[PDB]
Amino acid sequence: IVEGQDAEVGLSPWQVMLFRKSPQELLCGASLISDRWVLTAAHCLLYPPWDKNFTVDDLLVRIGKHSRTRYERKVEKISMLDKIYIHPRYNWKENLDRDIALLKLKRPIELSDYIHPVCLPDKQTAAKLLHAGFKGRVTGWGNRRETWTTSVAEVQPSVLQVVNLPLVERPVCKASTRIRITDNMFCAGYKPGEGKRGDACEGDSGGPFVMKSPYNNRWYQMGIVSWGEGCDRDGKYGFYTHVFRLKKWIQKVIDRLGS
Amino acid sequence: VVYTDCTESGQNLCLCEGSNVXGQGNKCILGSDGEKNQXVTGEGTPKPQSHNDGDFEEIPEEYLQ
Amino acid sequence: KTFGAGEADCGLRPLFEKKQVQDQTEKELFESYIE
Ligand SMILES: *[C@@H]1O[C@H](CO)[C@@H](O)[C@H](O)[C@H]1NC(C)=O
Ligand code: NA
Repeated sequence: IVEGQDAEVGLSPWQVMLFRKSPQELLCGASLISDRWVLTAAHCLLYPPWDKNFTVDDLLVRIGKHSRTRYERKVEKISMLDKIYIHPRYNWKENLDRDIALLKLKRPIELSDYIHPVCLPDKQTAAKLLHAGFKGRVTGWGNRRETWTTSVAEVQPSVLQVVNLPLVERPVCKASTRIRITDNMFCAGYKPGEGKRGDACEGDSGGPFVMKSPYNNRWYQMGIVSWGEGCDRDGKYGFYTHVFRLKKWIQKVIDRLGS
Repeated sequence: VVYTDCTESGQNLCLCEGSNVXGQGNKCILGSDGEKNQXVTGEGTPKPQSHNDGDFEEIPEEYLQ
Repeated sequence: KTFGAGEADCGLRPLFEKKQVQDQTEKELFESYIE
């Protein structure tokens, strides 16, 4: 998160860190949507250009984490994965159409002060909340800057970062980049000389873009951090998977008999 | 994924011309001194991912073996 | 039940909404809806 702040304890209890077993390292953000199901971006799991194709044996998820590096024993839960589900029409050519994946936890977790699912939007939610200029919120453990002088270590946060960013009009999103933008994406961020800044950056992807409903006081994940050209560059915007538009596939997977 | 600046010629899936990704069937000719970069048709190598590298405290051994 | 528990109580944080407490920056989000 570029230009964000230390999140208060318990700010984002649905926040999940996806973790490689060997070497131990942070891979991506993710979110908790039930006691048993975790949402993330497809590209966190499958990305041929980096020869990346994880199996369940490769990964752990960590939940209720506040620190980036500490092991927080009385507080965080580490879980193995039972199954990976990548959207069947995920097109990692042309920047990541349908950049969505579900991970089923090997075991259902107890909820706590620090662990709690986010709501997924329905039709009304999307209609009410998705308007240019309405602000959502992005959280993650990724880089605090796009580049560094000496080492990546220098831009890494000690604690979960948060930033609030406005939805941007589709035409403005399309005009900001030469990549083809689909209906499965949206962009957010400040325009140059709005006089505020902020963005997701490396290590935040797969993490959630949430909005709070005024109507029911509940948090909803409208987005998954998907892609960007740099972090926090003027005239550029973060792109996010449109969760509501892909909800039918989410429902299909979860309602399936097997899991 | 964040596309960041191409760091050697031949790379793709990185920012080549200004703030624009140089995509798959293309590669990035790096300008040196006073030269612009060019994204050209050709086979490129993806710029390697930066390892999200840390000093993690060790978690129980049970979560590996 | 293949979804699991959590849908009915989703989006309500134990340290915030459950306690009728606001986080430090949520006000900003609501300001964006209003003005
Ligand atoms: C991804 O995963 C499975 C092995 O788990 C394999 O059969 C498949 O071909 C892999 N490669 C790609 C590019 O999907
Ligand atoms: Na920007």
